[PDB]
Amino acid sequence: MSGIPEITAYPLPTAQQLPANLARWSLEPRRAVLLVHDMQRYFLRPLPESLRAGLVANAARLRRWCVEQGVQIAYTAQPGSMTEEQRGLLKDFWGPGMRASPADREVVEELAPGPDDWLLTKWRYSAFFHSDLLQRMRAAGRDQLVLCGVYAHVGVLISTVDAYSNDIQPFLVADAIADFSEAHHRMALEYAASRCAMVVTTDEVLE
Amino acid sequence: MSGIPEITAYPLPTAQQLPANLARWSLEPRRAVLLVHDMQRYFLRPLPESLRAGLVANAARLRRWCVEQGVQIAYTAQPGSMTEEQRGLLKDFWGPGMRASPADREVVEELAPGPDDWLLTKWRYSAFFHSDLLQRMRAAGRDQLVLCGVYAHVGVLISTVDAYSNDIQPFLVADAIADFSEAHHRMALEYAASRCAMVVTTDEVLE
Ligand SMILES: CCCCCCCCO[C@@H]1O[C@H](CO)[C@@H](O)[C@H](O)[C@H]1O
Ligand SMILES: CCCCCCCCO[C@@H]1O[C@H](CO)[C@@H](O)[C@H](O)[C@H]1O
Repeated sequence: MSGIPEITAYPLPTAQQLPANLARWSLEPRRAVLLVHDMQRYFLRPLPESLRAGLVANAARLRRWCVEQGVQIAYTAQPGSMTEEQRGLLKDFWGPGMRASPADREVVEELAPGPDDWLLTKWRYSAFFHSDLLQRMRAAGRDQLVLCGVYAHVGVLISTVDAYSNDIQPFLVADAIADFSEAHHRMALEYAASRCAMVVTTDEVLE
Repeated sequence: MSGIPEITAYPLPTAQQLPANLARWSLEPRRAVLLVHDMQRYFLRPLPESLRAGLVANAARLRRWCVEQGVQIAYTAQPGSMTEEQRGLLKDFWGPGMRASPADREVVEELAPGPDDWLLTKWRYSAFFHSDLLQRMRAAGRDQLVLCGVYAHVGVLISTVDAYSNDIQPFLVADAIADFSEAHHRMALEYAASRCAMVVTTDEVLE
């Protein structure tokens, strides 16, 4: 039914474990949006508590810096109880998906959105898909995307590829994302570093 | 400059080597388009001849069946000599890219397009990106996509994800694609089989 496997605890990667970046982009707060990708109760429940805790603590530190620095915050979130037509081919790998109840669809309390933050409805793997994220970024004059959330190798990475494709420089925060296993996470980082993003740790972002 | 590594010969995967499909879609010619992805001279030149040969022979058998069966053929192809603005962030991983000369941009002779085949201009990793592929598929009443070409883990896979996202059932032809290494190819197949496609061999398609 969910498409989500049993997840074993693993350590988030450190600066020294990161693949080398081949790009040379530099994050400027005035240009940037922080995408908090799918940090909903339903997607964090499969994580072992040690991994959930590390994830959320980094994502929260990232979000406070962004706020201190003038970076636009944005949240993606699936609506829940998608109808059969709305769900489409997600059904075949992921089931009917989460319910539209607070217990599933709420952003976790530690990342609670504020009134200036963009709220995007999430339909498919990419945050840009059937959303107004791109149009909003253009209209705010922001052309850099900082990414955090879950799952690294699926929506996070596809959102990264879409931003890149739109000539928006992405910054993938390697210890403020989580995944199905350490090997999935690592492969997402390798792919990002050589095909669509700068990969950085939360500390590196905060400088 | 090109972003494309030195490529070592490897065998195309056989039916027995394929990851298990988790989906249960079945290809119907009347519903389908064959996407011949980026089978241009410039992208095939880095392949060792043994790998190029196997690739093109399967892609050609696939294309003849498709034609015999009523499947709509479509080709993506980069225009060549992209300007700096047109190239955008491709520059940072792939250089200025191919020239607009026949020696770079032509579809290889063994896959020569015919007058009924769709010709799409390729701008970014996905075939759907800044193209009319989706609109054309909708207008032809076709909701299945068969994919062949290069490179498996980059444009081919991202094109697959985009089709899937649009509720178009994809069919990734595992021995009619090629990649940077066997491990890249295999990982693309694993990703497709569990996240966005049916993975099949050319023989399996021809039945
Ligand atoms: C499903 C897709 C899986 C691919 C994961 C790895 C993607 C990035 O692969 C990278 O390829 C570069 C050559 O281009 C190599 O030099 C790098 O060492 C490797 O990390
Ligand atoms: C850069 C992205 C790299 C990821 C490559 C593998 C993607 C598919 O990974 C799959 O995950 C399933 C759990 O969901 C496992 O059961 C499978 O054995 C594994 O092949």
